[PDB]
Amino acid sequence: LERVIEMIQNCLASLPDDL
Amino acid sequence: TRERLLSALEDLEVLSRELIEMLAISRENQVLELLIHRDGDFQELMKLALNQGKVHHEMQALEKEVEKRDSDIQQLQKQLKEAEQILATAVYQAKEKLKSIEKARKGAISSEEIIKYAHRISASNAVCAPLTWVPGDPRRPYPTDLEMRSGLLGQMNN
Repeated sequence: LERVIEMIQNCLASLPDDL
Repeated sequence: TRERLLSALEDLEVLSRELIEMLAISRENQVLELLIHRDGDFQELMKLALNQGKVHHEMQALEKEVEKRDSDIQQLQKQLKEAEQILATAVYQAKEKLKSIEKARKGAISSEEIIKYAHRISASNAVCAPLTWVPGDPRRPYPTDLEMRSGLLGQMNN
C-alpha cells in the first residue's frame, strides 16, 4: 500500500510532464 | 488548393500573352476577360495565402498540444499499467495465501475417526506406520494378502 504513494508520485509526475 | 490557383493564374497569363501578341500584330472583350481572370487569380492567391498561414499556425499549435497531451496520457497509462500489474501480482499472492489458509483451517481430521482407525488397524499391517516405512516401502493399504485378495472379498464377495 505504501507503494501506492509512489504511484501518487506518478500523479505528481503527471503534473510535471505536462509543463 | 494550390492546383486551382495555379491553373487560374496560368490561364490569366496565357490570355494576357495572347492579347499582347494580338496587339503587337495589329498595330475589347478578350482584354476584359483576361483582366477579370487576373484579378480573380490575385484575389484567390491572397485568400489562399492567408488561409495557408492560418492553417500552418493552427497545425503547428494543434500538433504541439496533441503531442504534449498524448505523451502525458501515454506516460500516465504506462505508469498506471505497471502499478496495476504489481498490485495484481500482490493481490494474486494474497488470494493464494488466503485460499491456503482457508483450506488449512476449515479442513481438519477427526479425533474419534483416527482413534477408531488405530483400534481397528492394530491387528494387521493396513494403515500402521512401520519403522522402515518410506515412500514405496513394503507397507501397503490392504490388511493382508490372503485376507483381502483370497479372503471374504475374493471368496464370499468374489
